[PDB]
Amino acid sequence: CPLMVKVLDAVRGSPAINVAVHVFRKAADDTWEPFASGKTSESGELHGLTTEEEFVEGIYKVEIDTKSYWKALGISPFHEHAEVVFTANDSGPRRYTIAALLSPYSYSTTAVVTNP
Amino acid sequence: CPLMVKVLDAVRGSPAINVAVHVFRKAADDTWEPFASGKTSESGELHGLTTEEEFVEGIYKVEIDTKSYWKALGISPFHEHAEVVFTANDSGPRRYTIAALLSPYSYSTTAVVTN
Amino acid sequence: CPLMVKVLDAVRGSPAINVAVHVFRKAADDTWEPFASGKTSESGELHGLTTEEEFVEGIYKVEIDTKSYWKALGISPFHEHAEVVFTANDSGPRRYTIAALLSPYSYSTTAVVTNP
Amino acid sequence: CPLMVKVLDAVRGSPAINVAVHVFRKAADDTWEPFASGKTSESGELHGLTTEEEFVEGIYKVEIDTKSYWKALGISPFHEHAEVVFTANDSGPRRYTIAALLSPYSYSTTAVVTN
Ligand SMILES: O=c1c(O[C@@H]2O[C@H](CO)[C@H](O)[C@H](O)[C@H]2O)c(-c2ccc(O)c(O)c2)oc2cc(O)cc(O)c12
Repeated sequence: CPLMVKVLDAVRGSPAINVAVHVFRKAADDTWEPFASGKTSESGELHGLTTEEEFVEGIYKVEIDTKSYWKALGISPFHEHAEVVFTANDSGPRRYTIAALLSPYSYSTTAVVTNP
Repeated sequence: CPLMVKVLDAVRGSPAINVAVHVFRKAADDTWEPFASGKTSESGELHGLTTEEEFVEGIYKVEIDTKSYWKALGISPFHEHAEVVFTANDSGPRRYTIAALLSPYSYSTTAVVTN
Repeated sequence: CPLMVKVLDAVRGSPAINVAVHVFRKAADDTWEPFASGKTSESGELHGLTTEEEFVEGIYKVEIDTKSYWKALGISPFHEHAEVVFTANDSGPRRYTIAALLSPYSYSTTAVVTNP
Repeated sequence: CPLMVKVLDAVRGSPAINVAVHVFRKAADDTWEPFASGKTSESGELHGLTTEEEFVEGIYKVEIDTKSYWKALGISPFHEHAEVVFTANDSGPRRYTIAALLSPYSYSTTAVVTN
């Protein structure tokens, strides 16, 4: 898969399961066009968002619904979401893993980029 | 100062100086309206963004221009910017510090909410 | 594997390859006894450190040689190592993944604990 | 103050108050000799650990007693403590801030080295 998202919970030491993820691509007219969406699995992973053919050069936004995640565990968290915005495929096709580590008042995000 | 931003550089172990920071407030039509902005100081800090009077409950976005920071250092970065989006709530403490720790391919953001 | 270590580099957006890892177990006499060691793979992962039979209850120390990693990329980093110290298997056998995200002046560590 | 420690709690969005902190210096026999210690303040900070005079080049360990902090809050933690191990170098800036961001199953530590 050229785009994978992996979400972990820093409070429980576990994958963050059933987290909603929305991917957008910046259009010709400079607005955020829907691109792909899905929910993390029991492993905290979301695969199958796109293909190398559909995943062209552009600016992409990955929006992870962290607030719904925490509310369902009884936690009122600080952030509305974790958003990752990046230029993709500008030097040709790459594989991108977007990792997010969640706490109620903090998150970190990291990208692992590989060249197939 | 109800809203402060602090930016650190995890590569140099230093404040992140002269980083542009834009704050937006979400309007009734769900667009982002410019609210406040500035550049981080030599201490990596930005204060004086707003007043108790104007910082009412609502949804706010803090955009940190990380890509320009890394480009100035000659380091290829991943993100276009770091965005922090949150609801300001009068039930909680009165002072919000948005801290960001920057690396070229990773950032972390934490909220410290006191008084 | 009941104990796995995964090391990422936050400067390059890549696995941290060939990182030395040393695991110790706190002995009867309260010193750190060598337990296992290895080097991360091209995926930044170290598997095969131990077995469920050898990996008994105890206090374990995972020591990741981050300073040698950065020096070989031409970086003089802040830390000597990243050390993760934890009680394991106290409520029965678990699977532990110790993840470390490295920057020259910062690191984070996270544990993912699963119950087989 | 050449050495300061700052601890934040990522679950509550607050300073981590009354956290024990022990600093050690590595001796010639490669054992850790007690150097300085204290409890974090209401601001999550510990200053006055050492003086410019006594903080000479060497290898130092800062141990943060995270497990007692989480136990006091009724939250099951993973780590026994967070350890930060580093060489103090006179070629670099003169002020070391060791920052730690705590979650029950994760911590991050950053060094901010200034002046
Ligand atoms: O280092 C960190 C830090 O403290 C810094 O200490 C240095 C002194 O030299 C700086 O220059 C600067 O003054 C100050 O920001 C704070 C912080 C403390 C108190 C607050 O109220 C607050 O909102 C944030 O949060 C962090 C969060 C991370 O995820 C990673 C970090 O490394 C830090």
